[PDB]
Amino acid sequence: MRVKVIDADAFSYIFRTLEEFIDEITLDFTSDGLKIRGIDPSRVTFIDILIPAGYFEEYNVEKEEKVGVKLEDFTDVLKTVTKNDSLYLETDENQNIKVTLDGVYERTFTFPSIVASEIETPNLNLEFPFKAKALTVTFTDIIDEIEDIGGDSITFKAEGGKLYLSANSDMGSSTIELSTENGGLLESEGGDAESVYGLEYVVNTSKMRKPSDTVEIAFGSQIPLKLRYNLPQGGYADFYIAPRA
Amino acid sequence: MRVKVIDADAFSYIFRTLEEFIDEITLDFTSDGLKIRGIDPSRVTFIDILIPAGYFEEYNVEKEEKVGVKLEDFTDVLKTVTKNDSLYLETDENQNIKVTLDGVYERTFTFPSIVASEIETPNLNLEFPFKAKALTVTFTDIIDEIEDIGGDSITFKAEGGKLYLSANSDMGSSTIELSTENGGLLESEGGDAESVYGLEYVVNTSKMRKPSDTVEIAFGSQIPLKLRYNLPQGGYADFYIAPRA
Amino acid sequence: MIKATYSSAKDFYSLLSGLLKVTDEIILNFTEDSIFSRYLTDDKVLMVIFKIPKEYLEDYTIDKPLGIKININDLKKILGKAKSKSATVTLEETEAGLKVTVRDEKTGTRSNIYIKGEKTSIDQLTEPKVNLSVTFTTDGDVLKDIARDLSLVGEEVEISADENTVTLSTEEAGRTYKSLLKQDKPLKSLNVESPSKAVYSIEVLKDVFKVTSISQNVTVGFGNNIPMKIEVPTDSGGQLIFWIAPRL
Amino acid sequence: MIKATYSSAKDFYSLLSGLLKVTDEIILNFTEDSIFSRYLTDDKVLMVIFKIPKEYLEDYTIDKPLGIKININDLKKILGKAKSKSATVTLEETEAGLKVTVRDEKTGTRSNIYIKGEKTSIDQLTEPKVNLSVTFTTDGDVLKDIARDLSLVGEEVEISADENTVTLSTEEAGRTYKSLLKQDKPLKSLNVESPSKAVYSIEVLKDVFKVTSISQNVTVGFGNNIPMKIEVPTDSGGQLIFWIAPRL
Repeated sequence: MRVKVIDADAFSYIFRTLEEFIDEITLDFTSDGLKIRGIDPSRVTFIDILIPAGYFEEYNVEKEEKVGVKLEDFTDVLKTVTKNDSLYLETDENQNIKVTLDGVYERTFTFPSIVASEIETPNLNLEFPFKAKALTVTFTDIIDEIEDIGGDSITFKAEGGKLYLSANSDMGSSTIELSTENGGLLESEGGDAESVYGLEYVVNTSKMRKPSDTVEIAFGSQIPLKLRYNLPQGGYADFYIAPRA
Repeated sequence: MRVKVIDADAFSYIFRTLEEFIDEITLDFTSDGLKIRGIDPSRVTFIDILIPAGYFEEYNVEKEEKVGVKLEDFTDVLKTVTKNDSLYLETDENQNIKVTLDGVYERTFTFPSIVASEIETPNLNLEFPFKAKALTVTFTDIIDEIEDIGGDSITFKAEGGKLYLSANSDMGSSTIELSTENGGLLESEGGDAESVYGLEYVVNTSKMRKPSDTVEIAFGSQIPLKLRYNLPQGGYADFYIAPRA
Repeated sequence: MIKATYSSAKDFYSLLSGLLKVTDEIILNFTEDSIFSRYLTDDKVLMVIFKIPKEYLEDYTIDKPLGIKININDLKKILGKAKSKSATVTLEETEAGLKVTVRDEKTGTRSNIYIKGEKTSIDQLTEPKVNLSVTFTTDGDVLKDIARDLSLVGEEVEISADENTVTLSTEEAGRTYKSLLKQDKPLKSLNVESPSKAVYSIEVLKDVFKVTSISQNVTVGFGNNIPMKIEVPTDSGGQLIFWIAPRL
Repeated sequence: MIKATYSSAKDFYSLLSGLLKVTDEIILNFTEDSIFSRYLTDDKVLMVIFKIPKEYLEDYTIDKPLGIKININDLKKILGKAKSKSATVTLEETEAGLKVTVRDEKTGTRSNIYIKGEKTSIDQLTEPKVNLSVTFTTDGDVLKDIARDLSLVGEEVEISADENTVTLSTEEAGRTYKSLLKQDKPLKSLNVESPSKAVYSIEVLKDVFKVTSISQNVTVGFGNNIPMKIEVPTDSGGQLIFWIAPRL
């Protein structure tokens, strides 16, 4: 197929995020858009990404086409992108993936196609007691702040439509409040819930800061946390994180 | 007598400078103004200071009066002066010196009179081959810059009405040029000359930055260097420094 | 359990820093009328008092009076987390000791810490009961400057006051110091019931005056050969009190 | 004695930093037409040339041609003193070696240093004499970016050019790279006498391209299986030259 992205800089950070969880990804180009799906070795995090055709400046996909690529080699190329570079994604005759960056000069990188694993789909239409929406930049900064507290676990607690994120410390703990009242939340729904998730997994998604404008937070007691990082044109990058013991 | 200074902040730096050369000074209050004269232990530096009556807001001196004071105790008091403090100098019945600072509050320090040495006057009407004038702030900055070169000697060299200050370094040397052409000098007179003086003695006068507006440089080959730091109302602080071996 | 909320973490932390010779351990006393610490130096010359009247305590829940000995350092660690001046401190009693909480409505953040404390009998405020013939109010910056002055000369400080002037005098080996405090220069207020005079340790007085700089409304009172009282208030209500015994 | 003045200390220092594998010692050659250093790596693949044509030398006093071996570090120490871009370097011959002087008319300052040097016979510029079928000019920042590109993939770099396009290609374990340089994107100029192609060490090419970033007008020339020439000029006239031998 042939696909083109104008804001390659932002587009790259999606894969720089993925690289925190997986090593090999399977670009599933469908008529509806690019589907990317993966799971970290610990089976703690499940990722579901939809990048609609409308997101791309040029989307030419005749028949569904899957392309497996080593994420490290892919991101290494994507890291060489400027703020003015455009990006092309294409597959030649040998079914290889061709990444073409074009800005100051035109350059093309080619990667050999590899075997792509099949990712079984956990219950996506799952129901969450608590649902919220917030600015990605806001949520991210709050997470990067929780990380510096010095903990391995982060507690998500919803009470009266308000979300409290807390992480333990040598002395005690620190809790950051998010809600419609303090501007942390854009909207809040559902009842109350409390769970503890791995901090590293939550933090590792912060790289979605640039590509995503708003994020939707959903979870429950002893049920997976879902962070949906909204992308332009109806796109989204979903991260499911299993609760703690 | 009773004497008053409005800009005590600047007035103090004269004594902070002196403290670099001597330990005990003799305030010689005359009808014409305050005369202060001293010499460092190595007899390398001779100092001659005239602060005209006009410099002071209030100058009441009936008969000539000499007051010896330990400079360290005097400057320690003067260091406690703000930018709004006024200063009084007075002698009680016991012939003690009374320093009165007045700003936010009124405070008075008293020092016991001590024995004051007599300083023999070297040839003041001495004739210098080279004479120049420059902004004190300019000259000072240039000296503070020479100090950082890392030398114990500073070479004064006048050639074609231009002054060159140079100090040796581990590698080679560094020479800063001053003249009417580059703006370093305000005016230049006399022929040519070259001498080397102790760097510490020259640098130790830099504290005259605030009290003095312009400085006059005069010297010759194998003859003392005279730095005259001009003070308001015709005042001056003269420093004579003997040439090197 | 005992609950207490103070409207300022910054001020609470400023008062603790004022405690001279803390010993790294204090006994917080919780009473119906106020929370306070009462410290007295070994030489018995200086008494340090940290006090927060109930009037400035929000949601103050007091069952029975209690005194808890804690490590003042642990207490400072948590107060340091406060980033804004609008922060708030909440003290909660626990079986093991204290639970200090610092929350700021601005960024809607909180911070916990469980300080190991040893509870005990409550101490009482046994302050000198005497008529302060002379009182005046001044910014702490002035007292700190005078502290610097006294640092240069003096073994004892003689403070006196006539109708409308307060004088501080010292002598040492011929050298002499003498400052004059009048109203509006710098005294914000001066009240003299009668001409009074007293002498205090320059060493103690210095240490105290340096600390009063944390307030713009320091109140000093004294009389004929009676202890001197120094009040260091804060905008939030917290207050340091110093009693200095005279040289007789 | 030999005298020489260069209109820029900054540029002079930039050219020296470009010398790859300096050995901390160079042989400055003073001739009637130019001052230059000629270095050749042990593998004989890369030749590094520092050159300053007489056209860009002020007050150039040359009696007899001379080559002086000095420590390039000592030479850098004095050049580092230059604070402004309007600084000036003056090289003077002495019995012991060189006398480097850095003066700036702005602040009217000077700086001396007597570098111990061992003078010897003059070296000659024995550059490859061949027809460069293809030449183009580009900003060094582009070449440095392409260097970064080549860092990710490739063992050898095949560079070729048709009528109006220059291509660089590499392969490694299935991975592939291929960039296209056209005129005005980014090439400031491109001159093709005839379709040419050659292959060079990616390792050497990388190291060189990274250095060319010090110039906005880097000139690259090559031809069918002949050494590649890379010119790195400066505003002040100073110039680095690199010759890279091809893989045959």
